[PDB]
Amino acid sequence: ATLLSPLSTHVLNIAQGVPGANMTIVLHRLDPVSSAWNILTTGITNDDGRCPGLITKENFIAGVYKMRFETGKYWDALGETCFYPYVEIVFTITNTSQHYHVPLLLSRFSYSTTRGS
Amino acid sequence: LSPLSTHVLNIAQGVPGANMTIVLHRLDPVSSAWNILTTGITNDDGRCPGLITKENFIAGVYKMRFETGKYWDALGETCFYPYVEIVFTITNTSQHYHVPLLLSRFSYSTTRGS
Amino acid sequence: SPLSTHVLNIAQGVPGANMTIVLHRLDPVSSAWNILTTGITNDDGRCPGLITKENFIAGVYKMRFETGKYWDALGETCFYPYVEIVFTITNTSQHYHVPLLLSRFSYSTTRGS
Amino acid sequence: ATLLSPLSTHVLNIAQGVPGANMTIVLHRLDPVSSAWNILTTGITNDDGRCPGLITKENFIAGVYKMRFETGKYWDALGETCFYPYVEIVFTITNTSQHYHVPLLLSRFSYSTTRGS
Repeated sequence: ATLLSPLSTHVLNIAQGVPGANMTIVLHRLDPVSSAWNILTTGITNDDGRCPGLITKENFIAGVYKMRFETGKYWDALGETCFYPYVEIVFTITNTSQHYHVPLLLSRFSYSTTRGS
Repeated sequence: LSPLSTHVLNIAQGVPGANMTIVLHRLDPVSSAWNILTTGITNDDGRCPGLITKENFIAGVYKMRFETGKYWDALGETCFYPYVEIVFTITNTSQHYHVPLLLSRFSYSTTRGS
Repeated sequence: SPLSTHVLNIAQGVPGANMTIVLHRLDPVSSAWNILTTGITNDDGRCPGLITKENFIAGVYKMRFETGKYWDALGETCFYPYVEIVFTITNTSQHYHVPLLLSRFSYSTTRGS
Repeated sequence: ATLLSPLSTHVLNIAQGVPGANMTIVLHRLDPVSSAWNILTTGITNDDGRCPGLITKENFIAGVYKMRFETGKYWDALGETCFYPYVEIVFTITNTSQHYHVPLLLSRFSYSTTRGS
């Protein structure tokens, strides 16, 4: 019975209209007692550009999170230069009962993100 | 004439993003420290002139931090992103680079322009 | 259903619920648009059953999103009275996701699977 | 002294990070009596992906306009396909005193637009 993470992502390569497979993503959360980023998990996107199992319901607490997408390495492996060596998306979770989809739609020279559910 | 420019557009309201704080940094490639080059605030056209001089514009990895949560809160609204940082590599130093931020409360995009 | 969509209201970070979407196919001889389906997005901003797998033939399609009516029911104006995305389908074995991410003064779309 | 069109555009090719040069653009306005699109101007973008003189101050009245971008043609002269054979942005003008910038930021498999000033 497959466990469903409340935080999901999707990487789409908009230049060829295909998923962003095999991109390294690192999730962090700011520690409020110190003021430092704590690493939570590191994953590699699957062939559908997604990264299931980012975090459990119990660990998904209110806080500030950072997702780092290794875009420079992603494009390097495709044999291409990228304008952005990495992409960090920093976001505030206050409502913990909701699903948060935090995707990266990217080309070599542009990207976008949105909050969804 | 800054070789690096920006423009902030509030896509929720279709107006320039005025008075947003933007800090430009340059990476120390040998350590991995970020150095602050310029701190500015966008004007009523959403622009930030004089981000850097021609003479200080060398190849390297630069970051612009845009103070998005502070911008939205001043307008009476929350933002999903406490700040946005765009990190980009400069190799060819004779080109102009336009690095804009197009944002709502819950989205943002950027593109490399000239 | 090999064609799917998703409407995101990126001003509020919520699904774009109750938006009318009309799907057409171009008559490749006359240049007429033939209506295929008229739907309304659900609470999750999706429109299931846009086309059936049998009826999904190659050619040029248009999805029309009634954006001006969507914002109007929300008590707001939209720069765009409607949005039409026109695309060419050459391979009918694939899934095509044709979404609309919109605010009152912007929008974007992406070919997805 | 230069006459500036109240309606401007900019086409940006976001897969290469260059201006979308030599893109055909056709501006229409909805006819008040027939319910038909009337062609106003046809142009080709310049080397900076822009099209000065889309319309005169005097022709720019309250209305519903459509900007058509020949994206299929544009990509084809670069030797590639596009998912969209053309792109039309239909927009309402009520306030005739403001400047309107209606850009197109395009890859072969994505595009975006915004209302600007």
